[PDB]
Amino acid sequence: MKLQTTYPSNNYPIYVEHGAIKYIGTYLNQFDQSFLLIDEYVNQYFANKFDDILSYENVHKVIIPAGEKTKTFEQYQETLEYILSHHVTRNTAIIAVGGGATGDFAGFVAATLLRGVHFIQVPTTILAHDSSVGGKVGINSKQGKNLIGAFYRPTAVIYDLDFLKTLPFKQILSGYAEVYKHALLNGESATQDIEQHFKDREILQSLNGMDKYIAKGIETKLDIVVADEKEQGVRKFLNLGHTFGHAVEYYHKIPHGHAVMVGIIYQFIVANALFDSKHDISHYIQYLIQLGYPLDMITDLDFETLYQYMLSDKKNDKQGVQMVLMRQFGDIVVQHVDQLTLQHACEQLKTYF
Ligand SMILES: NC(=O)c1ccc[n+]([C@@H]2O[C@H](COP(=O)([O-])OP(=O)(O)OC[C@H]3O[C@@H](n4cnc5c(N)ncnc54)[C@H](O)[C@@H]3O)[C@@H](O)[C@H]2O)c1
Ligand SMILES: O=C(O)[C@]1(O)C[C@H](CP(=O)(O)O)[C@@H](O)[C@H](O)C1
Ligand SMILES: [Cl-]
Ligand SMILES: [Cl-]
Ligand SMILES: [Cl-]
Ligand SMILES: [Cl-]
Ligand SMILES: [Cl-]
Ligand SMILES: [Zn+2]
Repeated sequence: MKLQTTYPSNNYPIYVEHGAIKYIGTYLNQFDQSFLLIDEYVNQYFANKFDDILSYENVHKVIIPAGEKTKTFEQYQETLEYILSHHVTRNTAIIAVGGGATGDFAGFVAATLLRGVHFIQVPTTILAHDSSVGGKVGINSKQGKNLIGAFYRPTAVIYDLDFLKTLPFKQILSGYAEVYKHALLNGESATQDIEQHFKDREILQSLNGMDKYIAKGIETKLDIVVADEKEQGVRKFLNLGHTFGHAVEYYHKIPHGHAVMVGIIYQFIVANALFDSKHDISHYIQYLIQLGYPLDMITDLDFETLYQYMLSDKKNDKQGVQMVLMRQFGDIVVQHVDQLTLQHACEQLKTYF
C-alpha cells in the first residue's frame, strides 16, 4: 500500500507494506551523505542488515539511546555537533530507523541541521504508524513531553511491516493505544469493529489483522494532517487522551501507549462529568485488563504532581488546561477544564483501582 500527502506542494510518499525496506536503496543513492540514526536496542536486533550499506561510506551509523532516553537537548546537541563534524552538505539525509522516539529525535535533527536536510522515516514499531506521519518532531523538556520541536515534513516514509514481527507484547500494547485511538476517532462502528477483533491478549499478541488496522490509522491520520497540518483545528483531536497521557508518561516513565490508554479513560471520565456522556467506564477498563495492560501503578497517582505537567500541555490557553473530549462518538470537542473538575476526574479514575 502506497499512500501520499496531497498538499499544494512538497509532498512525500508513505510506503506501507511487508518488505518496504527495499525502497531505501533509491533514496540513499540520491544524497551526498546519509546518517542512519538507529535505536540502541533496534541496533542489536538488526545491525547485520545494515553492515552492508554502511560500507559505501557517505552512509554513516549514529547509535542513539533507546526510547525516551534519546529525546533530550544533550543528545540533540551531541548528535548535531557530531554530524556537523562531517562537513555535511544541504543534500544530506537523516534516516530514522526506529520507533516514535527515534523518529521524533532524528526528525528534529533533520529539521535543524543547516536549517533543514532530507529526512527519511523508517518506522519499526506499531505505534510508529502514527508518529512517522504528520511531520511533528521534537524532544522533551524538564517541564514535559515534546515541548521543543518542529513541524518538518519527511522526504519519505518507509514502513516495512516485517519490522513488527519482533515487537514484544509490552510494545504491542504501547503501539495498540494509537491504533485504538484512531478507531475511537472513527466512530462507534469502527471502535466496536476493532474491539470485536482484538478481543483479548491472545489475539492482540498474535498481531493477526493488525496490518489492516494500522493502515486504517495511517489513513485516518493522513487526512487529518493534510487538512490541518499546523494543528489549528481538527488535528487537535489526534491528541485524544494525551493531556493526561503525557503527564502520566513523563512523571511515571511508563510506555507512551500505556499512558495514552490511561489518558483515554481519563478523557472519558471527564466527559461524563462535564456533559454527563454516560460513558461506560467499566467497559473501557475491562477491555484494557483483558488485553493485558498492567495499570497497577496508578495506585499511587499524585494529581497534584501530574497537574503541573498538564499545565504545560501544548493544547492549553490563558485560562489553563484544554482537553480533547469525546462528548460522544462522532462528537469530539476541545475545551477548557478547571482543575477542580480535573482533580475529581483523577480521584475517581484512581478509585476504580
Ligand atoms: N511526532 C509524532 O507524530 C508522535 C506521534 C505518536 C507518539 N509520538 C512519540 O513517539 C514515542 C512513542 O513511540 P514508540 O513506541 O515507537 O517509541 P520507542 O522509540 O521508544 O520504541 C519502543 C521500544 O521498542 C524498541 N523497538 C523498536 N522497534 C522494535 C522492533 N521492531 N522490535 C523490537 N523492539 C523494537 C525500542 O528500542 C524501544 O525500546 C514517544 O516519544 C511519543 O511522544 C510522537
Ligand atoms: O498531531 C499529532 O500528530 C498528535 O496529536 C501529536 C501527539 C504529540 P504532541 O501532543 O506532543 O504534539 C501524539 O502523541 C499524538 O498521538 C498525535
Ligand atoms: Cl504546502
Ligand atoms: Cl510523490
Ligand atoms: Cl563536503
Ligand atoms: Cl527486516
Ligand atoms: Cl475544531
Ligand atoms: Zn501518542
